[PDB]
Amino acid sequence: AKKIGLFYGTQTGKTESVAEIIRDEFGNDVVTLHDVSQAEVTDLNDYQYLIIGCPTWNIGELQSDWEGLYSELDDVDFNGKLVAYFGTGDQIGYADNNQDAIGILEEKISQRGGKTVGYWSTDGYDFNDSKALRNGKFVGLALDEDNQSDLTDDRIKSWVAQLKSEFGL
Repeated sequence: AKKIGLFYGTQTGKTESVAEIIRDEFGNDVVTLHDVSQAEVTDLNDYQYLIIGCPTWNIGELQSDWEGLYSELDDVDFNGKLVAYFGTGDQIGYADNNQDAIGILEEKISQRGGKTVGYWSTDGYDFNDSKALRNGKFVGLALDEDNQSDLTDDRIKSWVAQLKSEFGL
């Protein structure tokens, strides 16, 4: 049943416990992160829903990839699963959306079998959800030294809505 997880291969960020926010966002309790790196990728292998941050840096049209040192969902033989990516931030990687016939599917999990989300295309938010779950409610703020600013406050609710959207609105 429902059991989304988040597996990455890089540090976190400058946020407290986003995993908590996203967790409270998803509504349910479905929150399986790779935090248990001490385990096997089989964990996510059991589930057909994971979240990624950024793609790896391995180019090649034939000969290039020699070997690696990690066990990410990208490795698992994922089949027709849902994969939610961080989304956008500040970059551009031209590539065929998806609807196109050219080349061999074999290349990545995303193309292997399933759907991948990342972009946000609002249209209608007249739903109003409320996943009453034991957690707590406490609003606040804090002036961060850094100058740069952060995204909206309903961002998590957005991205989350995005994942839940594609995943299974």
